[PDB]
Amino acid sequence: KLKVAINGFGRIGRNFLRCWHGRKDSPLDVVVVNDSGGVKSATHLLKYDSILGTFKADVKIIDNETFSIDGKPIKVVSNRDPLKLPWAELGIDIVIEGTGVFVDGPGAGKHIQAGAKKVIITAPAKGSDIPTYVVGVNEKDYGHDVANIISNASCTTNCLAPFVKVLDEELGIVKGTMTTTHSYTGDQRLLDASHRDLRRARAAALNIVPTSTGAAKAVSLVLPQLKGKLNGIALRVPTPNVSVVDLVVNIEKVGVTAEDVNNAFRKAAAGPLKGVLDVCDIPLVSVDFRCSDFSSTIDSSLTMVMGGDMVKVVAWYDNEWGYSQRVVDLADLVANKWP
Amino acid sequence: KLKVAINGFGRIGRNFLRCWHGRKDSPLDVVVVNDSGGVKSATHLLKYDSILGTFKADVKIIDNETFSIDGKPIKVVSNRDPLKLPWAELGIDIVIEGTGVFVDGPGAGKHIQAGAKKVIITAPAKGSDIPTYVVGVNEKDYGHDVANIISNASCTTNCLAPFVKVLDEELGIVKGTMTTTHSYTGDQRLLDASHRDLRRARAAALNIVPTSTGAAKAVSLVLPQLKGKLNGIALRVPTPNVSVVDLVVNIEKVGVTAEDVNNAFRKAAAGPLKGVLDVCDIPLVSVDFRCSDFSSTIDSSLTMVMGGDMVKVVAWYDNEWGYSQRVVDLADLVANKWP
Amino acid sequence: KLKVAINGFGRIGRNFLRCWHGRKDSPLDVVVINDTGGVKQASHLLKYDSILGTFDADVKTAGDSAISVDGKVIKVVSDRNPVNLPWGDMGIDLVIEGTGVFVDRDGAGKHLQAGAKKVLITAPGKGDIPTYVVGVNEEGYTHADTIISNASCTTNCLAPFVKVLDQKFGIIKGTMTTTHSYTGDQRLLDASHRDLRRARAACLNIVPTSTGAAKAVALVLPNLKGKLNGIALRVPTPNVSVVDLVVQVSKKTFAEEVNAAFRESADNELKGILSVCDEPLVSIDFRCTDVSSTIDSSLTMVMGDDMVKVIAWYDNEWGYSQRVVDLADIVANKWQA
Ligand SMILES: NC(=O)c1ccc[n+]([C@@H]2O[C@H](COP(=O)([O-])OP(=O)(O)OC[C@H]3O[C@@H](n4cnc5c(N)ncnc54)[C@H](O)[C@@H]3O)[C@@H](O)[C@H]2O)c1
Ligand SMILES: NC(=O)c1ccc[n+]([C@@H]2O[C@H](COP(=O)([O-])OP(=O)(O)OC[C@H]3O[C@@H](n4cnc5c(N)ncnc54)[C@H](O)[C@@H]3O)[C@@H](O)[C@H]2O)c1
Ligand SMILES: NC(=O)c1ccc[n+]([C@@H]2O[C@H](COP(=O)([O-])OP(=O)(O)OC[C@H]3O[C@@H](n4cnc5c(N)ncnc54)[C@H](O)[C@@H]3O)[C@@H](O)[C@H]2O)c1
Repeated sequence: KLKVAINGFGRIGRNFLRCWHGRKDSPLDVVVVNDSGGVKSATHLLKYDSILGTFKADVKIIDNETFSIDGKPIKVVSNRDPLKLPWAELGIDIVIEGTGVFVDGPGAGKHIQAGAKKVIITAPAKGSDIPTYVVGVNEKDYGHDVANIISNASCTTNCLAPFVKVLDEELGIVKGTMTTTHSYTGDQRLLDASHRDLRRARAAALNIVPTSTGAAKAVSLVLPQLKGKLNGIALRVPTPNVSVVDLVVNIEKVGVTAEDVNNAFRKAAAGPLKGVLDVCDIPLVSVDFRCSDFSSTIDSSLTMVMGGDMVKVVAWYDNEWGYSQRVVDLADLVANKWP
Repeated sequence: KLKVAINGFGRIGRNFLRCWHGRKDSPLDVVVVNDSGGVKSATHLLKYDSILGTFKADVKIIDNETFSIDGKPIKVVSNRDPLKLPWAELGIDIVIEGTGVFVDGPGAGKHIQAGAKKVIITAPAKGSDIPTYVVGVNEKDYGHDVANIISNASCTTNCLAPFVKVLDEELGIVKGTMTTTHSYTGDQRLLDASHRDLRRARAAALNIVPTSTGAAKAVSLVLPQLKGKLNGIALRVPTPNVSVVDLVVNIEKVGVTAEDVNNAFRKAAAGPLKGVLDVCDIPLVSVDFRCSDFSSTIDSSLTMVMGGDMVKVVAWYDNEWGYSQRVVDLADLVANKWP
Repeated sequence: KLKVAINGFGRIGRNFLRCWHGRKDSPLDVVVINDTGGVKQASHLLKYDSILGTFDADVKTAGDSAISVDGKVIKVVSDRNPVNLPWGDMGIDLVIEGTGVFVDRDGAGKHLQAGAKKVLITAPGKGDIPTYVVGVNEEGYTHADTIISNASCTTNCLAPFVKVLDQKFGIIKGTMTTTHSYTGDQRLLDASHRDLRRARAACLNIVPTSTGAAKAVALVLPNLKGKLNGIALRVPTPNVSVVDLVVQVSKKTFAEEVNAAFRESADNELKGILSVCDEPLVSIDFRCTDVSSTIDSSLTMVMGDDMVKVIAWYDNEWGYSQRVVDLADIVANKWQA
């Protein structure tokens, strides 16, 4: 029903397209991709993925700029300057900006100037002009006419927010810190080489790498009540995908026990967050969460309250798939709330 | 030093250009205007103004799209869709968006997409993404790299804020209401005709017309401490220009007297607000404030504390000129804080 | 005695600088370093290496355009276009081109323009350029050459012991496959690349990529032209790689005879370049190894009397650097103008 473009055919963008394909019947309809590499480089990587595995479906190269996923064509263009993009010509309704460059008003908006109707950033906005949404939390807050540029937050923030809510909304979060053992990512160096952050410049594959992260603060952007109460670091560890968060907020309420904190999740999990939150009681490990549709999963057996007031939680989230899945829900929204 | 464009050649925009012309040596340099009327309609109205009076300087029509104010040319284009604007071609550094239409992130940003570096809205932003500044109050809070879209607030808010500060910052504002007998404006009907606000739809010239105004709340945007404490209405009265505010906040401090409240202004007037605030002891009337460079002027003899805690102030401000003058200071800032 | 300039302070850039610091009475003298990175970047990474480990020396950020190493001061500049580098102003006699882009006449030349006198390309040369592999034909060099390439990390390994073979059993023909550690060139995560293989995971796969070292051998051992050729496999390891040569010689031979020959040369002529190792080791056991190639004796095996297979380890980073230095070490000697 609604034409969609994907600017940036890498991990998140490709993870997007995949997410969208095998779906109920999304109102969305990817008709163009902007991978600076042609149909070849853009096809190959959609078919063979080291982290998701060979894509299950006939993907052929039609035209010199038009591959097809099971017959359905997808025009593919390439240019670093959105302004030169045929958004208007094609009549693009939504643009999934997944490059990590155009994340400010002026930038991401270049897509509107090209002829785009609405733009969704697959990352946190650098401006202040743009709304940050997190399906499960405050998605309602989005309605047509209200800004034509939105941000689906961070992979981490989209894993935290959800269960952070249930915590405060049913126990009252005084304030707390947090850490996140995170699978390395493209922004890291493969081998020790120049990089603006002397931490990310170290062999992504052979170091536990500490690097700042706003994902903590940004929680507020969706949960105002917490504004300036959370915070934390992040640790990059040799694991291509799937990460975990270690939240430590000393609660306001009584001094509840462990397994009941859980029950709240469990309750809010099969209830309002059915599709976002979930609790897995069976002791597994990262690799068991690959391709997990839940924006966040708590390791039951890991939760533990210390001094009656201090609660500690651990959640599992696939940073590639999960986020991409929400990004398709947030784009699914735009369409369900469209004239 | 810095190239400026003016999108919207009406009252505020024209009041702008005028303000800028006869100036010390503004780093600004108006090189283009966007008046949907050509050089004719755009010239005439710059030369002959019913509220400012015939502009003092040779204004001739060169080219078919390039008038000149004393030799200095000014290219003039026209198109409702900013996207088609030659901002990039001309290399526009600042854009004074004075139309009252493009006041949200997506909108005002269309100017960046066209090739604009920075955009200043001459009105309150409809988004939340954009910073609201008010020279005299929190102008420092603006620094390059921090949002490329700002709002110089409202005419009213820019008259209130200043002396509202001095009140709280040296007496403590508990909370209070306010009213503003305001000169009618373009958004009002000349004669009773259809208009989304059945008040503004009434003969602007023959009615005292009550109409909501956020100018009150927005004070917070620059003075957080007051967030949700002020508020009020507005009354349109048959007077083409120059308005007055009637603030009634019951103070927190002791129960000071009248003439001392004043002294605070008088003090903060020739001090930190030298150019913004001012106090006129001589009993005058609206017409005496035409072309007043002060963002706000208090009528000494009108101030009066009632029950020790309740203070009442009345300020004079030229809504066209004053605001436009600040808008040139706020654009003057951008340039003084530019790489 | 010879002023040097390191352009491309990357892995080979640094592995070199350090390789140098360890040499005694070095005709070489580093004075300027050019890399897209600021003085911070140059310092940090010269001091803290994830493969060579922290550098044993005092490395501070002395200056706005320089760094200090045990007192010896060096300038750090940064122009993405060589022509600008003040090579002429600083009287740069030699430039160690380790950027991976300027590998052709046109490119490497921009250094000459900047005022530099010679350009040693830390990689195989593209087109018509003198290629020398210390130990395989460094005598071919003449101060006349303004642009030379010290071949690839692989060639510099495979060559030495190939010479030994042919020069003793006569290589008729033969393929080879190099199980190689990954390099900056690979993508850390499935991302675009002009080599859809190299474009893959890198740390999660065995990435078959092609290598020139195959034909490049012939470059330095004219005799083997078109007799060798192989591929390469990029496996999840940050350093040290192994080559699996398989040549068919004329003179029928046996297992230990081959190895023997190797040792002989390793003890005489190639002493310092080639070497053998019987102690059954593994990758990691070959870090910081000053030699170019190391034969894993116990692995060498012959078939039908004429088909010889030889496995050989080599530190694609350090060992190469040590060669790069040894080459530049040579340019300083036999230098007239
Ligand atoms: N999948 C994940 O790991 C993950 C998790 C959550 C969010 N994100 C966010 O998604 C963004 C995308 O990064 P990624 O991890 O997918 O890396 P990536 O490099 O795989 O994806 C970037 C893509 O954008 C393209 N691109 C880059 N600059 C461009 C430009 N100027 N014009 C057009 N296309 C351009 C690249 O060619 C590539 O296809 C980042 O901001 C990242 O933080 C990624
Ligand atoms: N001077 C004042 O009375 C005053 C006071 C303070 C602030 N403002 C604010 O300034 C804004 C401008 O309104 P005004 O009072 O100057 O009225 P106005 O009608 O005189 O000015 C509007 C101008 O913008 C142009 N314009 C309108 N739509 C346009 C479009 N789509 N593209 C390009 N140009 C377009 C019009 O042609 C006209 O030149 C309003 O938001 C107003 O609240 C005005
Ligand atoms: N490490 C090995 O195994 C090995 C050994 C032999 C040959 N080589 C080849 O040598 C070349 C050098 O790469 P490396 O191993 O040093 O790794 P690398 O890719 O980290 O080195 C390149 C460095 O040069 C810098 N650079 C690029 N363009 C520049 C410019 N115009 N000006 C200044 N600096 C610039 C980059 O920022 C980077 O730091 C590569 O082509 C590589 O294939 C590598």
